[PDB]
Amino acid sequence: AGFDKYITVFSPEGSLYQVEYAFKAVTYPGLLTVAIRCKDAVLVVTQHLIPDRLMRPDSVTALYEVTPNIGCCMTGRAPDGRALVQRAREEASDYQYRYGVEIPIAVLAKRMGDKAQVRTQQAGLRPMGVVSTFIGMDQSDQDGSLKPQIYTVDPAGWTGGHIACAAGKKQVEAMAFLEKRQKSTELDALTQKEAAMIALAALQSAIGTAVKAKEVEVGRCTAANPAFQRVPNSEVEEWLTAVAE
Amino acid sequence: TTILAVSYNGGVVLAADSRTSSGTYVVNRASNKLTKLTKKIYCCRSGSAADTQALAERVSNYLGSYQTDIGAGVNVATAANLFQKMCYMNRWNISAGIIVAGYDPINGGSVYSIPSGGSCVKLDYALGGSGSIFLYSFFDANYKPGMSKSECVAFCQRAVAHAYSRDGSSGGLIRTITLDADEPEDQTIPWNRSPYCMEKDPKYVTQATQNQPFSSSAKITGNRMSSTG
Repeated sequence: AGFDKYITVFSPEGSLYQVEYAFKAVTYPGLLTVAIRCKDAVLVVTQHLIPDRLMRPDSVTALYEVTPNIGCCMTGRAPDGRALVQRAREEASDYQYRYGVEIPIAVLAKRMGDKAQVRTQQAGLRPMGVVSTFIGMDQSDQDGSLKPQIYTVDPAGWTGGHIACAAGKKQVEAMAFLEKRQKSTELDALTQKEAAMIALAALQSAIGTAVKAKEVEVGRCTAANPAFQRVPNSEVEEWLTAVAE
Repeated sequence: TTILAVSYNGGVVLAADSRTSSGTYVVNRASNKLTKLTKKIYCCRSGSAADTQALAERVSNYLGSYQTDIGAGVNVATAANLFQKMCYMNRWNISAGIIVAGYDPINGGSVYSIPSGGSCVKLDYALGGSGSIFLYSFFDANYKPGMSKSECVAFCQRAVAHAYSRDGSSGGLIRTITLDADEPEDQTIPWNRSPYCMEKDPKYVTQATQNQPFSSSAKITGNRMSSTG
């Protein structure tokens, strides 16, 4: 009755304070990511800023590939995310080994959410302070086509699909900009270049610095090439110059 | 069951028959013994089918995870070592002879042979399966290293057609695949187009004089092909 906030117990008003403080760890490192999906593709943009100028600009990342078809960005405490990916990757192999097909995206999101809920139940473990976003394209049934998918899992395990998610520092302003932009047009009808323009405009609205090409890394999944892959700076510059107008 | 792999400059050529048999009955006459592990590494499996299928899929599941983890292509030595380790700690329970062949940008094209015993020998050309022993004295005669890509697949199809013509346990389609810098390309020539067959070989057209007519002289004059004659 004294502590109520140093382990996984309910506090009088009905909250898990360790899961309420794990939401303050994601917004701590000052990073911010935006994931959006157009008609045919999924894009994820992240701040990738190395203020230090002695560090290899291609060593530290945020985008990881969980499976040849499913990628993810990890917002928050930098090491945690890494560890989480490993877990996800493991769950893929098992699945890939035990059922013979490549793991769906909703199944991966559900299992990585469940794994997050287990830590919020036992007293020992510490909850992962990272908001994971798995992006991919899944097989749509009754027509065979591929449909884009964006799934989010929180430290509590609140997995959920999305049309456009924002995570990290000043994520509320980014979500507000995205919501205001959505009230006019229809996001599930835009094309990849427009969608990336909207994502970059949201990110430049949330921080207000008019980002350059080397501070953001963009990853994409397309119906044409179903694999997750990151797009070079020669392409992101083309969207920056177009947002500039 | 006949499988083989031949290495050339660019990459490798895998060839195999297509027929799984229950001793003396053709269970499956269009089988596929070329199992892909990675995009550029394949394995021809011989011996039992259940054991080699379990091994191929377990090793490919391992290779998919290693490649995702490191983020760069996999050598052939990795896959060959994994196969050797597995087929070595099950050597009493499985009868599985593997030929792991592939191409990696580092060492070009590579062929490893993992026999029943469980060793792993890195060769220039590998043969395997029950119908292989008819191919050794075919390769000692008609094979020269340094061939081109097209002449290599021609020689491989010819070798398999000479192996399954005389062997009872082998036959059916000839399935080859070429692995090199370009996309891996497949090919399946049927039996009615094979580059050799003992029915269309003109030295096996005239029959053995076995049914001699009841005659008066000791001159052999061929079989008795009718009742009147």
